[PDB]
Amino acid sequence: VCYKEGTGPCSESEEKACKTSGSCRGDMQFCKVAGCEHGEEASEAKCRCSL
Repeated sequence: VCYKEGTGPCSESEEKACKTSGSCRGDMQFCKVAGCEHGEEASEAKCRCSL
Protein backbone atom coordinates (compact mmCIF):
# COMPACT_ATOMS: atom_id res chain seq x y z
CA VAL A 1 0.00 0.00 0.00
CA CYS A 2 1.38 3.38 -1.10
CA TYR A 3 0.23 6.06 1.36
CA LYS A 4 1.34 9.67 1.01
CA GLU A 5 1.30 10.67 4.73
CA GLY A 6 -0.48 13.78 3.41
CA THR A 7 -4.24 13.55 2.82
CA GLY A 8 -3.87 9.81 3.30
CA PRO A 9 -2.68 7.78 0.31
CA CYS A 10 -1.19 8.76 -3.03
CA SER A 11 -3.12 8.63 -6.30
CA GLU A 12 -3.32 5.63 -8.62
CA SER A 13 -1.30 7.28 -11.40
CA GLU A 14 1.56 7.88 -8.95
CA GLU A 15 1.39 4.37 -7.48
CA LYS A 16 1.12 2.87 -10.97
CA ALA A 17 4.43 4.61 -11.67
CA CYS A 18 5.59 3.93 -8.09
CA LYS A 19 5.67 0.19 -8.80
CA THR A 20 8.09 1.07 -11.63
CA SER A 21 9.88 4.01 -9.96
CA GLY A 22 12.17 4.01 -6.95
CA SER A 23 11.65 7.65 -6.04
CA CYS A 24 8.49 6.53 -4.23
CA ARG A 25 9.86 5.68 -0.79
CA GLY A 26 8.54 2.77 1.23
CA ASP A 27 8.89 0.61 4.29
CA MET A 28 10.88 -2.59 4.73
CA GLN A 29 10.92 -5.15 1.86
CA PHE A 30 9.75 -2.51 -0.63
CA CYS A 31 13.43 -1.58 -0.97
CA LYS A 32 15.06 -5.01 -0.53
CA VAL A 33 13.56 -6.48 -3.71
CA ALA A 34 10.92 -4.00 -4.90
CA GLY A 35 13.80 -1.54 -5.20
CA CYS A 36 13.48 1.87 -3.59
CA GLU A 37 15.92 4.37 -5.08
CA HIS A 38 16.33 6.06 -1.67
CA GLY A 39 16.06 9.70 -2.67
CA GLU A 40 16.85 12.46 -0.19
CA GLU A 41 13.42 14.09 -0.26
CA ALA A 42 13.64 15.39 3.30
CA SER A 43 10.85 17.85 2.40
CA GLU A 44 7.62 16.20 1.18
CA ALA A 45 8.90 12.71 0.47
CA LYS A 46 6.99 10.56 -2.01
CA CYS A 47 4.09 8.33 -0.97
CA ARG A 48 5.21 5.39 1.17
CA CYS A 49 4.58 1.98 -0.41
CA SER A 50 4.37 -0.14 2.73
CA LEU A 51 3.04 -3.41 4.11
